Amino acid sequence: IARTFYDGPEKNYEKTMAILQIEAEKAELRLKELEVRRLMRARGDGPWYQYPTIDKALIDHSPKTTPDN
Amino acid sequence: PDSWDKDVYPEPPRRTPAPAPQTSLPNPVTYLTKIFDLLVDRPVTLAREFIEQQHAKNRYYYYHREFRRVPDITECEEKDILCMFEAEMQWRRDYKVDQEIVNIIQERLKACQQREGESYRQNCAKELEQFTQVSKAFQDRYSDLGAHYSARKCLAKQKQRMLAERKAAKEAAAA
Ligand SMILES: CCCCCCCCCCCCCCCCC[C@@H](O)O[C@H](CO[C@H](O)CCCCCCCCCCCCCCC)COP(=O)(O)OCC[N+](C)(C)C
Repeated sequence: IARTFYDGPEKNYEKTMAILQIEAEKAELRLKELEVRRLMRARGDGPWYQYPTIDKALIDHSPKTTPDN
Repeated sequence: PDSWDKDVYPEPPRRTPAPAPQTSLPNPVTYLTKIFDLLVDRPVTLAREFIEQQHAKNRYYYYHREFRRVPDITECEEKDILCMFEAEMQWRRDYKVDQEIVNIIQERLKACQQREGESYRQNCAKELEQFTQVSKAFQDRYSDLGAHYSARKCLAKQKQRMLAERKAAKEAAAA
Protein backbone atom coordinates (compact mmCIF):
# COMPACT_ATOMS: atom_id res chain seq x y z
CA ILE A 1 0.00 0.00 0.00
CA ALA A 2 2.77 2.44 0.92
CA ARG A 3 4.70 1.76 -2.29
CA THR A 4 1.66 1.90 -4.59
CA PHE A 5 -0.29 4.82 -3.13
CA TYR A 6 1.97 6.96 -0.92
CA ASP A 7 5.43 8.54 -0.81
CA GLY A 8 8.10 9.06 1.82
CA PRO A 9 7.89 11.57 4.66
CA GLU A 10 10.74 13.67 3.23
CA LYS A 11 8.57 14.90 0.35
CA ASN A 12 5.81 16.17 2.65
CA TYR A 13 8.40 17.57 5.08
CA GLU A 14 10.20 19.66 2.46
CA LYS A 15 6.96 20.71 0.75
CA THR A 16 5.76 21.95 4.15
CA MET A 17 8.97 23.92 4.59
CA ALA A 18 8.60 25.51 1.15
CA ILE A 19 4.96 26.42 1.84
CA LEU A 20 5.88 27.88 5.23
CA GLN A 21 8.63 30.00 3.68
CA ILE A 22 6.27 31.31 0.99
CA GLU A 23 3.56 32.18 3.52
CA ALA A 24 5.97 33.88 5.93
CA GLU A 25 7.44 35.94 3.09
CA LYS A 26 3.92 36.94 2.02
CA ALA A 27 3.02 37.98 5.57
CA GLU A 28 6.14 40.11 5.98
CA LEU A 29 5.52 41.66 2.55
CA ARG A 30 1.94 42.55 3.50
CA LEU A 31 3.05 44.21 6.74
CA LYS A 32 5.82 46.10 4.93
CA GLU A 33 3.37 47.26 2.25
CA LEU A 34 0.95 48.53 4.89
CA GLU A 35 3.73 50.48 6.62
CA VAL A 36 4.95 51.92 3.30
CA ARG A 37 1.42 52.98 2.36
CA ARG A 38 0.97 54.70 5.72
CA LEU A 39 4.27 56.57 5.37
CA MET A 40 3.58 57.64 1.77
CA ARG A 41 0.11 58.90 2.65
CA ALA A 42 1.44 60.77 5.69
CA ARG A 43 4.38 62.45 3.91
CA GLY A 44 3.61 62.46 0.19
CA ASP A 45 7.28 62.14 -0.79
CA GLY A 46 6.85 58.78 -2.54
CA PRO A 47 5.43 57.77 -5.92
CA TRP A 48 2.07 56.94 -4.35
CA TYR A 49 -0.60 59.46 -3.31
CA GLN A 50 0.79 62.13 -5.66
CA TYR A 51 -2.19 64.44 -6.04
CA PRO A 52 -2.04 66.73 -9.08
CA THR A 53 -0.72 70.28 -8.96
CA ILE A 54 -1.03 73.08 -11.50
CA ASP A 55 1.32 72.68 -14.45
CA LYS A 56 3.83 75.53 -14.62
CA ALA A 57 3.95 75.28 -18.43
CA LEU A 58 0.66 77.22 -18.54
CA ILE A 59 2.33 80.37 -17.16
CA ASP A 60 2.88 83.10 -19.76
CA HIS A 61 6.34 84.66 -19.33
CA SER A 62 5.84 87.71 -21.54
CA PRO A 63 5.64 91.48 -20.97
CA LYS A 64 2.20 92.21 -19.53
CA THR A 65 1.48 95.79 -20.71
CA THR A 66 2.54 96.82 -17.20
CA PRO A 67 6.10 96.51 -15.84
CA ASP A 68 4.94 95.19 -12.45
CA ASN A 69 3.06 92.27 -14.07
CA PRO B 1 11.32 -15.72 24.18
CA ASP B 2 13.94 -13.52 22.48
CA SER B 3 11.21 -11.65 20.57
CA TRP B 4 11.73 -8.71 22.96
CA ASP B 5 14.52 -7.45 25.21
CA LYS B 6 14.67 -8.85 28.74
CA ASP B 7 16.46 -5.78 30.14
CA VAL B 8 13.58 -3.40 29.38
CA TYR B 9 10.89 -5.91 30.49
CA PRO B 10 12.55 -7.76 33.38
CA GLU B 11 10.97 -10.74 35.10
CA PRO B 12 11.87 -12.64 38.29
CA PRO B 13 13.71 -15.97 37.87
CA ARG B 14 10.30 -17.74 37.87
CA ARG B 15 10.70 -20.27 40.67
CA THR B 16 8.10 -23.06 40.76
CA PRO B 17 7.75 -25.96 43.21
CA ALA B 18 7.87 -29.69 42.42
CA PRO B 19 4.84 -32.00 42.72
CA ALA B 20 4.97 -33.86 46.05
CA PRO B 21 1.66 -35.71 46.39
CA GLN B 22 0.73 -37.17 49.77
CA THR B 23 -1.97 -39.45 48.30
CA SER B 24 -2.00 -42.22 45.70
CA LEU B 25 -5.32 -41.08 44.22
CA PRO B 26 -4.85 -40.24 40.52
CA ASN B 27 -4.61 -36.54 39.75
CA PRO B 28 -7.27 -35.41 37.24
CA VAL B 29 -5.22 -32.29 36.45
CA THR B 30 -2.26 -34.25 35.06
CA TYR B 31 -4.43 -36.58 32.97
CA LEU B 32 -6.40 -33.63 31.60
CA THR B 33 -3.13 -31.84 30.81
CA LYS B 34 -1.86 -34.90 28.93
CA ILE B 35 -5.10 -35.15 26.95
CA PHE B 36 -4.99 -31.42 26.19
CA ASP B 37 -1.39 -31.38 25.02
CA LEU B 38 -1.74 -34.52 22.88
CA LEU B 39 -5.02 -33.40 21.28
CA VAL B 40 -4.29 -29.67 20.85
CA ASP B 41 -0.66 -28.64 21.25
CA ARG B 42 0.88 -31.19 18.88
CA PRO B 43 -1.29 -30.25 15.85
CA VAL B 44 -0.74 -26.58 16.72
CA THR B 45 3.03 -27.08 16.83
CA LEU B 46 2.96 -28.99 13.53
CA ALA B 47 0.96 -26.25 11.80
CA ARG B 48 3.18 -23.52 13.26
CA GLU B 49 6.37 -25.29 12.18
CA PHE B 50 4.93 -25.71 8.67
CA ILE B 51 4.13 -21.99 8.54
CA GLU B 52 7.60 -21.14 9.89
CA GLN B 53 9.38 -23.26 7.28
CA GLN B 54 7.18 -21.67 4.60
CA HIS B 55 8.26 -18.25 5.88
CA ALA B 56 11.92 -19.30 5.89
CA LYS B 57 11.75 -19.84 2.11
CA ASN B 58 11.07 -16.13 1.48
CA ARG B 59 12.78 -13.84 3.99
CA TYR B 60 13.02 -10.05 3.83
CA TYR B 61 13.88 -7.33 6.34
CA TYR B 62 12.42 -4.03 7.51
CA TYR B 63 14.53 -1.39 9.23
CA HIS B 64 13.99 1.05 12.08
CA ARG B 65 13.99 4.61 10.77
CA GLU B 66 16.74 6.84 12.17
CA PHE B 67 16.31 10.57 12.74
CA ARG B 68 18.98 13.22 13.20
CA ARG B 69 19.23 15.75 16.05
CA VAL B 70 18.26 19.10 14.52
CA PRO B 71 18.51 22.33 16.58
CA ASP B 72 15.79 22.73 19.19
CA ILE B 73 13.44 25.66 19.82
CA THR B 74 16.02 27.39 22.04
CA GLU B 75 18.41 27.85 19.08
CA CYS B 76 15.85 29.48 16.75
CA GLU B 77 15.36 33.17 16.05
CA GLU B 78 12.09 34.88 16.91
CA LYS B 79 10.52 34.69 13.43
CA ASP B 80 12.63 32.05 11.64
CA ILE B 81 9.93 29.70 10.38
CA LEU B 82 12.14 26.90 9.01
CA CYS B 83 14.10 26.32 12.22
CA MET B 84 10.85 26.69 14.15
CA PHE B 85 9.26 23.94 12.04
CA GLU B 86 12.27 21.66 12.50
CA ALA B 87 12.32 22.20 16.27
CA GLU B 88 8.55 21.70 16.56
CA MET B 89 8.67 18.38 14.70
CA GLN B 90 11.60 17.20 16.82
CA TRP B 91 9.79 18.22 20.01
CA ARG B 92 6.65 16.35 18.96
CA ARG B 93 8.68 13.21 18.24
CA ASP B 94 10.35 13.50 21.66
CA TYR B 95 6.89 13.91 23.23
CA LYS B 96 5.76 10.67 21.59
CA VAL B 97 8.90 8.89 22.81
CA ASP B 98 8.30 10.12 26.37
CA GLN B 99 4.70 8.91 26.18
CA GLU B 100 5.92 5.46 25.17
CA ILE B 101 8.47 5.49 28.02
CA VAL B 102 5.65 6.18 30.49
CA ASN B 103 3.70 3.36 28.84
CA ILE B 104 6.62 0.96 29.34
CA ILE B 105 6.93 1.87 33.03
CA GLN B 106 3.17 1.44 33.50
CA GLU B 107 3.33 -2.01 31.88
CA ARG B 108 6.16 -2.93 34.26
CA LEU B 109 4.06 -1.83 37.24
CA LYS B 110 1.00 -3.78 36.07
CA ALA B 111 3.05 -6.94 35.53
CA CYS B 112 4.60 -6.57 38.99
CA GLN B 113 1.19 -6.20 40.61
CA GLN B 114 -0.26 -9.24 38.86
CA ARG B 115 2.78 -11.45 39.42
CA GLU B 116 3.47 -10.75 43.10
CA GLY B 117 0.02 -11.84 44.30
CA GLU B 118 -0.83 -10.92 47.89
CA SER B 119 2.62 -9.38 48.51
CA TYR B 120 2.30 -6.76 45.75
CA ARG B 121 2.23 -3.95 48.31
CA GLN B 122 5.74 -4.83 49.51
CA ASN B 123 7.27 -6.61 46.51
CA CYS B 124 6.43 -3.82 44.01
CA ALA B 125 8.12 -0.88 45.74
CA LYS B 126 10.81 -0.42 43.08
CA GLU B 127 8.27 -0.36 40.25
CA LEU B 128 6.06 2.05 42.19
CA GLU B 129 8.93 4.47 42.82
CA GLN B 130 10.11 4.21 39.20
CA PHE B 131 6.60 5.08 38.02
CA THR B 132 6.45 7.92 40.55
CA GLN B 133 9.69 9.42 39.21
CA VAL B 134 8.71 9.00 35.56
CA SER B 135 5.23 10.45 36.10
CA LYS B 136 6.67 13.39 38.05
CA ALA B 137 9.08 14.17 35.20
CA PHE B 138 6.32 13.80 32.59
CA GLN B 139 4.03 16.09 34.59
CA ASP B 140 6.80 18.68 34.95
CA ARG B 141 7.42 18.56 31.20
CA TYR B 142 4.03 18.39 29.51
CA SER B 143 1.20 18.90 32.01
CA ASP B 144 -1.17 21.89 31.67
CA LEU B 145 -0.03 22.68 28.12
CA GLY B 146 -3.55 21.89 26.91
CA ALA B 147 -4.66 21.60 23.33
CA HIS B 148 -2.68 23.57 20.74
CA TYR B 149 0.47 22.73 22.67
CA SER B 150 3.83 23.58 21.13
CA ALA B 151 7.54 23.64 21.87
CA ARG B 152 7.28 27.36 22.69
CA LYS B 153 4.67 26.76 25.40
CA CYS B 154 6.75 23.96 26.93
CA LEU B 155 9.79 26.24 26.86
CA ALA B 156 7.83 29.02 28.57
CA LYS B 157 6.62 26.62 31.27
CA GLN B 158 10.18 25.38 31.83
CA LYS B 159 11.48 28.96 32.01
CA GLN B 160 8.84 29.90 34.58
CA ARG B 161 9.67 26.82 36.66
CA MET B 162 13.39 27.63 36.47
CA LEU B 163 12.75 31.23 37.54
CA ALA B 164 10.72 30.05 40.53
CA GLU B 165 13.40 27.51 41.47
CA ARG B 166 16.17 30.12 41.21
CA LYS B 167 14.20 32.59 43.34
CA ALA B 168 13.59 29.92 46.00
CA ALA B 169 17.24 28.86 45.94
CA LYS B 170 18.53 32.42 46.35
CA GLU B 171 16.01 33.09 49.14
CA ALA B 172 17.21 29.95 50.93
CA ALA B 173 20.85 30.97 50.40
CA ALA B 174 19.98 34.40 51.86
CA ALA B 175 19.58 32.75 55.28
C1 LIG C 1 -1.80 -8.21 -1.95
C2 LIG C 1 -3.06 -7.38 -1.53
C3 LIG C 1 -4.01 -8.17 -0.57
C4 LIG C 1 -5.03 -7.24 0.15
C5 LIG C 1 -5.82 -6.32 -0.85
C6 LIG C 1 -6.22 -4.94 -0.22
C7 LIG C 1 -7.23 -4.15 -1.14
C8 LIG C 1 -6.87 -2.63 -1.26
C9 LIG C 1 -7.42 -2.00 -2.60
C10 LIG C 1 -8.46 -0.85 -2.35
C11 LIG C 1 -7.89 0.56 -2.74
C12 LIG C 1 -8.58 1.72 -1.95
C13 LIG C 1 -8.74 3.02 -2.80
C14 LIG C 1 -7.61 4.07 -2.51
C15 LIG C 1 -6.95 4.61 -3.83
C16 LIG C 1 -5.93 5.78 -3.55
C17 LIG C 1 -6.01 6.91 -4.65
C18 LIG C 1 -4.72 7.77 -4.70
O1 LIG C 1 -4.41 8.21 -3.43
O2 LIG C 1 -3.64 6.99 -5.20
C19 LIG C 1 -3.12 7.44 -6.42
C20 LIG C 1 -2.32 6.31 -7.09
O3 LIG C 1 -3.02 5.87 -8.25
C21 LIG C 1 -3.47 4.54 -8.18
O4 LIG C 1 -3.30 3.92 -9.41
C22 LIG C 1 -4.97 4.51 -7.79
C23 LIG C 1 -5.76 3.40 -8.54
C24 LIG C 1 -6.97 2.87 -7.71
C25 LIG C 1 -8.34 3.13 -8.43
C26 LIG C 1 -9.56 2.66 -7.56
C27 LIG C 1 -10.77 2.18 -8.45
C28 LIG C 1 -11.44 0.86 -7.92
C29 LIG C 1 -12.93 0.71 -8.42
C30 LIG C 1 -13.25 -0.72 -9.00
C31 LIG C 1 -14.80 -0.94 -9.23
C32 LIG C 1 -15.11 -2.15 -10.20
C33 LIG C 1 -15.19 -1.70 -11.70
C34 LIG C 1 -16.15 -2.61 -12.55
C35 LIG C 1 -17.60 -2.04 -12.63
C36 LIG C 1 -18.64 -3.11 -13.04
C37 LIG C 1 -2.18 8.63 -6.18
O5 LIG C 1 -1.78 9.14 -7.46
P1 LIG C 1 -0.15 9.43 -7.73
O6 LIG C 1 0.22 10.82 -7.27
O7 LIG C 1 0.14 9.29 -9.21
O8 LIG C 1 0.76 8.31 -6.88
C38 LIG C 1 1.54 8.75 -5.78
C39 LIG C 1 2.30 7.52 -5.15
N1 LIG C 1 3.34 6.95 -6.07
C40 LIG C 1 4.05 8.08 -6.72
C41 LIG C 1 4.28 6.18 -5.21
C42 LIG C 1 2.93 6.02 -7.16
